[PDB]
Amino acid sequence: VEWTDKERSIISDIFSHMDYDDIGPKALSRCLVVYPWTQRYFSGFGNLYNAEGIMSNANVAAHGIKVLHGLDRGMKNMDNIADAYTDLSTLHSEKLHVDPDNFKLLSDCITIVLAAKMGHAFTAETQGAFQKFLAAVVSALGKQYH
Amino acid sequence: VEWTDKERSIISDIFSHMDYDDIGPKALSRCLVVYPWTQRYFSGFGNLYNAEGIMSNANVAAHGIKVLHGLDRGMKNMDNIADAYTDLSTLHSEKLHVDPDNFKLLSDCITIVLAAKMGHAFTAETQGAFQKFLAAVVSALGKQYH
Amino acid sequence: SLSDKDKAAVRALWSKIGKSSDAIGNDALSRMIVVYPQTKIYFSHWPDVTPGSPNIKAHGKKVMGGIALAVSKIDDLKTGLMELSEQHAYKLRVDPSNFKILNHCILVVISTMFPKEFTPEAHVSLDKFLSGVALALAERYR
Amino acid sequence: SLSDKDKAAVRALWSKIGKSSDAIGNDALSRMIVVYPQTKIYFSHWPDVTPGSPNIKAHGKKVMGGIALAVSKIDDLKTGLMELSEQHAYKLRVDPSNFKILNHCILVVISTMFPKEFTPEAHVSLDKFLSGVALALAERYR
Ligand code: HEM
Ligand code: HEM
Ligand code: HEM
Ligand code: HEM
Repeated sequence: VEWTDKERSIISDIFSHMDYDDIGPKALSRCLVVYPWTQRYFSGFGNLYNAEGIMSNANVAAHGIKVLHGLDRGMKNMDNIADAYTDLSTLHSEKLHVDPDNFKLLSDCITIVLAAKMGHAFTAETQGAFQKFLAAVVSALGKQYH
Repeated sequence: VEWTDKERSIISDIFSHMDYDDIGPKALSRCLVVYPWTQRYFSGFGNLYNAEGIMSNANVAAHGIKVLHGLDRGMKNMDNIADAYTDLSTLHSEKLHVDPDNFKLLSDCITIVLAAKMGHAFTAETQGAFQKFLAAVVSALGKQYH
Repeated sequence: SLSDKDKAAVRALWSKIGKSSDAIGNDALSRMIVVYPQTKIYFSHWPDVTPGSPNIKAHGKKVMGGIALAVSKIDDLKTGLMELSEQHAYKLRVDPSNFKILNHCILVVISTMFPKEFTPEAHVSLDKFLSGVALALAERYR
Repeated sequence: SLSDKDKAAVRALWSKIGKSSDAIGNDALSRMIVVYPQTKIYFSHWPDVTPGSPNIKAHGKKVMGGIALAVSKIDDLKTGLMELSEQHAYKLRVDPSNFKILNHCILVVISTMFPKEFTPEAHVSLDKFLSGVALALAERYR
């Protein structure tokens, strides 16, 4: 959509200081215990049986890292987000068959991890900006479903 | 955005035979009893004490018929729905202070009331096309909210 | 929660429409996969995900049978449906959000099929009940 | 519904963060009005729906007082909040959808303010509880 320069700058700032190795695992691990039905799509990963197992699971950790990098295309092309996820959106539906509502749940977990890390720095305006971006990305991933 | 020709025919069909003087009152009365918080905006109307009263309140009847006719602009503006409600959205946002979630709810009451009237002819594909339209209008009404 | 009033409305309506539950189920689940296509991922293991098909006619009879049971355990959906609830959690892993979607589609089918009976008062009670079932189904998820 | 585990988790967490409930509330509501602009319509009766406002700081203190009450009534939130519910139901007429919004803003505030405490285990049980509260508040809506 329309982006204010401040939003562009907020997204830019956040992405520039992001510890993907720390945030990715934690956001993915968080989602798997807070919305446990998301476990359905990760059979092979191993132990997903309780919070401890999930949160020390290497497979899970690595995939949280990919998922977050998944936003990289997005903020690196703020005016063509819809287009940038066409292929990922096709994969998620026709080859992975994941319920799109789960993108919201994981989006919120990413948001909540970012908040812990950034603390005081995650102002409402940062939260509005960050959530606005993620909503754009989420709409984009559930676009090629039908 | 985008509409299939059949989606076009369905909506044109539906409207062309819509008994607005009948459907309106029933959808707005219906909404007021299943989502009773929506009564908040119709103080001046009078009675919203019981279901009977609501369903026999003339003002509500006159207002649902009006709100149903509201949809016309959008149906007569299939590819520019947001622009057709921008002011209606400001009207709803700055003057009347209506919470936009209620737009989704009244839409659902309209869907259910038309469904009653249209019965078997209210097919799943019919439903999809009408709901997609009702969905576009509600995105449009909540636009000038901030 | 459901009032004695609410429990009463749901019971008299089912008393009325109970016979056509098979028509409701087929129609509802069918409507579901057409208007909200993203829900078909849960049936991605099947060979015939389309309205009227044997299986939609299949999963349909079961779902309304759950509703039939729910009417029967209307004084305690939590206890009454723990059996089904652990199935959708662990065995099916259905995101609960989809319950909202199904609940809508059943309200619409019942309005097509029983326009006289499905008055606003019945509607509010049934919507309250299906939310009540939706929660009951979510009981064992997390 | 809340488990004993859930119940122990909200109490230990509420026990841990309860000191700064006045700040949690102000920041949550601030966040709500700024990120979910639609919610300001309920405060149009005020002249200044702005972050950290004189008034904003107050209803915030108000809301977390209701959250602490909810913790102390956690074994029967429905009865514990009948008064709170009659007010949003009867007096304010606030769409339940917004309860959801506030809840997400509350998780963010606590996550910002108490990152070690807000573990994913604290989260799921806390999120279970805030959904639990929202429904208690909806109790006298319809
Ligand atoms: C912000 C939301 C998300 C983004 C940006 C995202 C992005 C990605 C990316 C970049 C990949 C790698 C594909 C490749 O190799 O090209 C992927 C794969 C995958 N995603 Fe997502 N994803 C998101 C949410 C989800 C959610 C919520 C789930 C299910 C709970 C999910 C399930 C999967 C699965 C199962 C894979 C395949 C990995 C494998 O082969 O094991 N995704 N996603
Ligand atoms: C399909 C969605 C809706 C449409 C198409 C619609 C359309 C309209 C129109 C055409 C008017 C007339 C404006 C005027 O009087 O100048 C109006 C006014 C109004 N609307 Fe809506 N509306 C919608 C949803 C809602 C909802 C959900 C509510 C309540 C929760 C609402 C509350 C009002 C009120 C209180 C008025 C002013 C009454 C009056 O005309 O004096 N509207 N709306
Ligand atoms: C009104 C709410 C629902 C009720 C009462 C219900 C009830 C049932 C019942 C009784 C079964 C049979 C399994 C058994 O007894 O072993 C079943 C299976 C199933 N349900 Fe549900 N269900 C509901 C909603 C949903 C929704 C919304 C979905 C997904 C969109 C879903 C997906 C499934 C699937 C995939 C199966 C298994 C069939 C197969 O093998 O493909 N259910 N359901
Ligand atoms: C965590 C969920 C909530 C809790 C615990 C809560 C609790 C409270 C409490 C304790 C009061 C004090 C009574 C009074 O002010 O007269 C109150 C009033 C009020 N609440 Fe809430 N509430 C919640 C959600 C909401 C939401 C989401 C909204 C708006 C969208 C809202 C809008 C109001 C308003 C406008 C008032 C009255 C204003 C005034 O103080 O004069 N509440 N609420």
